[PDB]
Amino acid sequence: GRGSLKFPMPNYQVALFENEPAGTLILQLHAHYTIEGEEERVSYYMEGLFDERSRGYFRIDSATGAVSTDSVLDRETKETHVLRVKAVDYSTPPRSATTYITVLVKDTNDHSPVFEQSEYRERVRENLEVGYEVLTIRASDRDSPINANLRYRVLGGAWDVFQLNESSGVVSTRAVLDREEAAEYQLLVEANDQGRNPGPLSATATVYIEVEDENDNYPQFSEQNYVVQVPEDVGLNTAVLRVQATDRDQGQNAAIHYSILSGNVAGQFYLHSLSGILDVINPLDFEDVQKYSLSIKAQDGGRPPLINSSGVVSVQVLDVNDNEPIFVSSPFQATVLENVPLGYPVVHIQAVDADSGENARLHYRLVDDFPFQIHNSSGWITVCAELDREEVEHYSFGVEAVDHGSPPMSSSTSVSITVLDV
Ligand SMILES: [Ca+2]
Ligand SMILES: [Ca+2]
Ligand SMILES: [Ca+2]
Ligand SMILES: [Ca+2]
Ligand SMILES: [Ca+2]
Ligand SMILES: [Ca+2]
Ligand SMILES: [Ca+2]
Ligand SMILES: [Ca+2]
Ligand code: NA
Repeated sequence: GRGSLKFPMPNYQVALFENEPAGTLILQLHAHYTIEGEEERVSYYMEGLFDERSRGYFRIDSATGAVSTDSVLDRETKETHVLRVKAVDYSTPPRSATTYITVLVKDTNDHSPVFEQSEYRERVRENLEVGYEVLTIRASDRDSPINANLRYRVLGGAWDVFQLNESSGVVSTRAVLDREEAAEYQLLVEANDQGRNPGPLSATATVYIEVEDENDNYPQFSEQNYVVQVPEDVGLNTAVLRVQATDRDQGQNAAIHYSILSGNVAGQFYLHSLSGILDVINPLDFEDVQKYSLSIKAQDGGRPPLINSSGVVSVQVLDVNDNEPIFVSSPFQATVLENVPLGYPVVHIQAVDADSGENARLHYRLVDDFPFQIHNSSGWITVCAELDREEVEHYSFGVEAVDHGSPPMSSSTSVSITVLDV
């Protein structure tokens, strides 16, 4: 051609996306002589205005002003390249037109949010007031602010239980907690870009909330009233019952120790404070006391320990043949007339067993032509065939009394009956 070789414009401000498949055309540049050339013979060329490696990411067609990516771009890597392109002429006074491209890469939500911590290992205490700030999640997206407008939702789990601020990302109790109800908690959160450019992006974290204990459950006694039965005859330091209670709480808040409040005056029972184990530790006697009932007290090991002093062990002693029958008056004296009729009461044999049941009930018997008989129950000795002094003046036999007892203890004594004149 002829005249000054130029470009329409000394400089251009194109702008493309972040990921744009290699070879993405950008600008068509055309040099133009002032006086239209018959034989315009024009080479284009290009460089990176600053650093050689920013050149390496574009190309031109030396032939036309074709300007395309030599590789997919990425904003986070470089947010702007700046290129300088020159046209060249084979004229004997060789001609150059000189121009500048400002490329500006745009974001494409290529990155997804990233949690500062892959999973959260956290812990709340129970009977803690509503809306208690438990914990706060953070994530981060290396993307333009519109592909990093983070919004945290509880994807699943406890959602009923705890609350998440969609923006703040702050876990908060939605009701008073209760460990005894609810040991541990699992909830799976989600951080979302609210991404625009291709769409949104997200990644999730598991948050493990462990509920921490508080002495809030009293220890309940296993049986309401623990009924129990001892032979008076029981051997010493012998076990009788294993009182037990349980505390729904955990750690030392469930640790229990037992102890007597009442009824074990005059020893005769010891409570092993950790066993819960009741041992007669001294002789029992049914004839002294037939029955205990002794209140028992179960205690936590908490900061404020709790207490259940509504413990009851109603004990019942059982009789044994330790006592032997024993008479009103061991010397038994009688004076029967001879003319008294048949089946006539002479004397009343009376004995007594301290023992209680059949260990008390007495069968009488006699220990020697004998003119007397004895009632086995009443202990009355009546007459049987008449007699006169001349053949028999005076009688001296015995009488023997017995328990209806397991080993039947018995005792006997003697009776005197002087027959008398009409
Ligand atoms: Ca991006
Ligand atoms: Ca993003
Ligand atoms: Ca509780
Ligand atoms: Ca508790
Ligand atoms: Ca407790
Ligand atoms: Ca006794
Ligand atoms: Ca007895
Ligand atoms: Ca007896
Ligand atoms: Na990218």
